[PDB]
Amino acid sequence: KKPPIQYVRCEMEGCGTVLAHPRYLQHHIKYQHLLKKKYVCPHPSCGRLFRLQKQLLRHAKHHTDQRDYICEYCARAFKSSHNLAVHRMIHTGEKPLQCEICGFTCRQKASLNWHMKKHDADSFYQFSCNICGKKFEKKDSVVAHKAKSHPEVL
Amino acid sequence: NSLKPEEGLEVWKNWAQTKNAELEKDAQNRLAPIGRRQLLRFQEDLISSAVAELNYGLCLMTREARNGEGEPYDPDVLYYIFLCIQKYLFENGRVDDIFSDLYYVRFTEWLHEVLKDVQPRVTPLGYVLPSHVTEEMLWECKQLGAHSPSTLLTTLMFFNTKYFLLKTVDQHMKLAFSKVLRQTKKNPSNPKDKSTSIRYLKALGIHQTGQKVTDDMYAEQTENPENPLRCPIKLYDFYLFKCPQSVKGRNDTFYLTPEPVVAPNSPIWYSVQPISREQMGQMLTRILVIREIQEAIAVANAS
Amino acid sequence: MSTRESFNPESYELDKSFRLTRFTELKGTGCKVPQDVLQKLLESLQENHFQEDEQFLGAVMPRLGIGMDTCVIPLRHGGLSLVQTTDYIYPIVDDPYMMGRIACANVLSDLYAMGVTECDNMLMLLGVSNKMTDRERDKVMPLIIQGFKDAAEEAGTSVTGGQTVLNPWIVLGGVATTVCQPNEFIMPDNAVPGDVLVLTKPLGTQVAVAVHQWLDIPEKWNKIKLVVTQEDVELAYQEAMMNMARLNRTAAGLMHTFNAHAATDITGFGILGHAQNLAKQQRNEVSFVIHNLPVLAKMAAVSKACGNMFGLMHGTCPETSGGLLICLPREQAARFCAEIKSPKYGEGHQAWIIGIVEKGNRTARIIDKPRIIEVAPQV
Amino acid sequence: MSTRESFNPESYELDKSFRLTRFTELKGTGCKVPQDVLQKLLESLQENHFQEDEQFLGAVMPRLGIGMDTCVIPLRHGGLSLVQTTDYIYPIVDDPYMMGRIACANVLSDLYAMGVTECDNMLMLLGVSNKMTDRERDKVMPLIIQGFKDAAEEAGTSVTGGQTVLNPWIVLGGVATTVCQPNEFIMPDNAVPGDVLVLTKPLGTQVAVAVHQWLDIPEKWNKIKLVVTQEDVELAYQEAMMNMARLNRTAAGLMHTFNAHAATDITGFGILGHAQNLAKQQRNEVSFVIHNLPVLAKMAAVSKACGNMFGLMHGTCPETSGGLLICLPREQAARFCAEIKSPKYGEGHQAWIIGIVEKGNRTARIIDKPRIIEVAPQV
DNA sequence: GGAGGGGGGTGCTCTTAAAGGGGCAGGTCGC
DNA sequence: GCGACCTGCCCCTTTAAGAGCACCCCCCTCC
Ligand SMILES: [Zn+2]
Ligand SMILES: [Zn+2]
Ligand SMILES: [Zn+2]
Ligand SMILES: [Zn+2]
Ligand SMILES: [Zn+2]
Repeated sequence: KKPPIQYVRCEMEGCGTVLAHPRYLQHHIKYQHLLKKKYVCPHPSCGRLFRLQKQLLRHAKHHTDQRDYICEYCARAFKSSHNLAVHRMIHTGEKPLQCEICGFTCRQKASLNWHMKKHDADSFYQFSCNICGKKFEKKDSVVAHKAKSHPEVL
Repeated sequence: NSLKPEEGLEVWKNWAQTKNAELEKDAQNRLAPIGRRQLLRFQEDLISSAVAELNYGLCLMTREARNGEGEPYDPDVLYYIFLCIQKYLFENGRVDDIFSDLYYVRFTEWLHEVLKDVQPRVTPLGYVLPSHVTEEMLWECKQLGAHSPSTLLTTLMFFNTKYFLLKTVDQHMKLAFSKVLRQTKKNPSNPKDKSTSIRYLKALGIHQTGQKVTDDMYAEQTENPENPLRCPIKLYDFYLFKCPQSVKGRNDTFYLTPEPVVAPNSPIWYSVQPISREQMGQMLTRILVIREIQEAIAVANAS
Repeated sequence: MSTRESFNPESYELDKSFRLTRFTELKGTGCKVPQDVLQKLLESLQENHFQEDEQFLGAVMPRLGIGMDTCVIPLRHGGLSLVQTTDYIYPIVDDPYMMGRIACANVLSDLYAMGVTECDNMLMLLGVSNKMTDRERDKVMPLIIQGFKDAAEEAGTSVTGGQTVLNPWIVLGGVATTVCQPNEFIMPDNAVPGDVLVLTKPLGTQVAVAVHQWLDIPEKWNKIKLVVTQEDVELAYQEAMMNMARLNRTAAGLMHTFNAHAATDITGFGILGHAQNLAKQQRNEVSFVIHNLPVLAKMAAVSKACGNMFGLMHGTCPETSGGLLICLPREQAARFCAEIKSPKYGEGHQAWIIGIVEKGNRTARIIDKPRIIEVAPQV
Repeated sequence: MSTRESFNPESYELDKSFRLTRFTELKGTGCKVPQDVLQKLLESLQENHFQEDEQFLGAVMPRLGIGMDTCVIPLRHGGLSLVQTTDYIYPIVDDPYMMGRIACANVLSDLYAMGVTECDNMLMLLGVSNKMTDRERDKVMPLIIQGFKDAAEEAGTSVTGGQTVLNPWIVLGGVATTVCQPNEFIMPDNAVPGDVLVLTKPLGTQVAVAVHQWLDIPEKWNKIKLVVTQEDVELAYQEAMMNMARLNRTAAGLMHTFNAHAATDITGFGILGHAQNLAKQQRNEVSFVIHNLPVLAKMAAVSKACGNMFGLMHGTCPETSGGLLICLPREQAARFCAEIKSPKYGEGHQAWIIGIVEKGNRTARIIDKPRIIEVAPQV
């Protein structure tokens, strides 16, 4: 039932994203731009704000302590499947990423970001967040920084 | 070795025949706990008996054991009789540890209530009667050492009672891995050697601004190089070598419940759940009655 | 032996159309459609009222050591015990040699659940189908017996008797016995919160068996041909046959090393039924929860496609010569899988930690959305 | 109960059309048609070219006690010997209670051939039928289990564990085990010329059961109507259903007291086949000849009326839970029958002297025209 | 009958920050 | 003068959590 692939771009300014199908364009527009909403996490002290309704359900996982994912080898409990997937790399002993200058291999991009400091590369990076001038390379990284740090809360 | 399995076997035989006499009179036919249907009888020979039957008999043997003259045995000698019985079982192929195994938990409780009331006897002349059970009796009977997890736990408890002078379960629980500090001795006898010992600060006081604290006060463990098997340091090292890595460095407890099943090459022997107060009390009454512990208690208590 | 090459009927003067599996009415629910009723019957034949014996004024192990399998039955002489087990499975693989090996492994698996790594004697029940022609009987039965004896040899025991009877379907099985000291077997009644379950063999063998027999029926194949290619079915069938023809001697030996509390086998009733039976035995108040379900590659897709036939995600698919569900503490389990993968003796195999143990009411469940692990066909 | 009203489907709410024997296809030709092939299969099961191990410079008992049945496997502890047996008999009588009793008795009778008078454990294979209604399963199987367990009580043991399977035919059986000392079992190897064989049960059970199954269908009863009536079959059928449900504990105990050399059970293969198998493991070079056969009442004429389907006189006719073919000296044997006929405890039963042991070629044969002594039910 | 739209909920890949264990490097006391 | 011990700080790795897209599932639909 997979429809043929076509590419359509959100003509709205500030969103140059191109989507895999015309189907997804309606969902993108509605859930991102047109649907302007604000919610508050029910937790007494969270004080966070999420415009989508999907995000809150994920956020509820953070405040609770329900761990439904168990590693095959060490029987350790995780809150999300992808966290487990990253954990399994320890047991299989695989290091996918690799620095392109000194050939230094790591397991996660967080390690690589640390290594890039040795091979000083922020000089050629152009993007940066307005608050604390983080000096990122790409754009969505600034959004991730604004999410984890400089959080939007009440 | 002053340990006679023959005496224990003879006492068991006497009790077994005496009970068999009463078993038929009651006319209450109750089947034995074995596969084939037979009238419950206590085999005169210890070896050819089931675990349930042996446990039940040793339970009743505590209250119905009778001396050669027909008088009930003393609490100080029932323990010796049971040690002789266990030595008989060990030396005849049986692997049952009547004191430690879970199946024999009922037996220890009755033996415990028999032994708890014991007190050293003072003769009319005045001198205290020495106990009939000695340390070598336990060592030869394999109730001490590093043969099984329970035996190693009991050995550590016995050494702590002997040296650190712990004489009560409530006082004895204070011991913990953290507060039991290991310090290689500063002064070896000769540069070639390197003496090692274990210490514990059992002094109770305000301990304010260096008061009540001195090097010569806190209790200490020696080291026995003559026979490494009985050396307290070796057994303590073996104990820490088998307990789980997570337990070391916690202040809550020192004695861990032994794992149910262990093999010769099992890296870990003990769980992380400390032995309950009931078990510690059960296995502490059995180690106060011993003679050397009594002497150690008297010497420190006397001064 | 048929290990060198796949069993070819022509090589043994058998027609191409011949298939050993034709002598059994295979079904997705296994050799027992009303699993619940058979549980009641097995409880009925096991249960005995006289064994309580007023508790003998104490607490001692029962004759039915756990009330479900591998009765201990203490003897008179030397205080020893007689652990004895029985099991019977109809043919599920075309190869007669491998089928006999599978039957022997299934018979022995019950003992290895209790930690017993040695078998003094074993018996065999060989049943010859009525429909099988005389020319087939003298060509397949010798292979089955040779495979059974070879499996017994690898287990350190010998088949030294049995019985042979006529049957509409081939019935293959045996009985394993061992006389052991009280310290040579783990009685699976201990279990404490914080332990982690361990499995030694992947699930979904019945699905692989059923699919391989659907490659000749055009009506059934077209339903499932969409989701799985023939090569995947072939490799899955080979892996299941190799797994089902494997002994748990190493797992039983390691059980003692790593302080195992309880264990069982997954032969029949699926993973959930056996866990439920095991949970009731535990002295403490502990309930099992299973989060991971290792399955043979691509079998889960078929399992969900076929509908309410297997339900691996529900832990009800029956298995033959299954693995061991061992309850170990966390660090011991972490070490257990490492050693079984690369034993000192060699010839290791992977194992998985499929769940946890928590305080409950002596029950076992499976999380709503188990994390299906697709085990690759290694070598 | 033994004398209680026979299983009546109306009493237990089952429809009148119900018939326990309907779940299996009784074959009056034989218990297992390819017996000469199946005996070869069983010999292959029991054969071990490695057990000899250079014979170990001794005439000790082989790994198999006789190599035919009741294997005596030495154990590691205390020089004890493990003795096991197994049997699987499909239903042949219409009362579920007695069927479990007969299955237990048939399983046990192998041990009593070797003189073992005590049983330690007993399993049970209870196979329900696919072609069985849901209510029938719940109203039939419990009776069989209860009968088996009750028969275990009389045996002096207990039924602990077992297995249950689905099988187009109902299968009832079990495995009886005993760890016995060297001075508790009689090894069938020994024998001496001048002896007389003794049978503790009459022959012709198969004929009686088959003929009573023939009463319902009217197209078969006609050709045997002349020889016997329905009343005669009722008494013969009741007697057979009573003898084949009788344990041989008294026979086993008296085997020691009377210096029995060797003995065997007449189950399945027929008296001739079992005697021949017994003659194949005698240290001496002796042979058995049977000059007398105690056939059940009117069951000798019937076999003639059925041509060569039964063949009771030739000794090929199968039997289930048959007696013991004990070989005793002439002087001792005369007393053995006297003791068994009028036991002190009670429950008298008859035994006969059938044949003589004479020097030969280690094989058994029957005279041209054996005399038939008619045994009528006691009162 | 029907392929197309609307509404909803979800797994997966990517990204970042926070927590944490290990190890290098000080200051203090003892020999 | 040399060392042991406690503690502080940095390095690098692992866990935790948000963003958004591609996807499925269900339902409805008027042509
Ligand atoms: Zn947009
Ligand atoms: Zn929140
Ligand atoms: Zn892990
Ligand atoms: Zn680099
Ligand atoms: Zn910033």
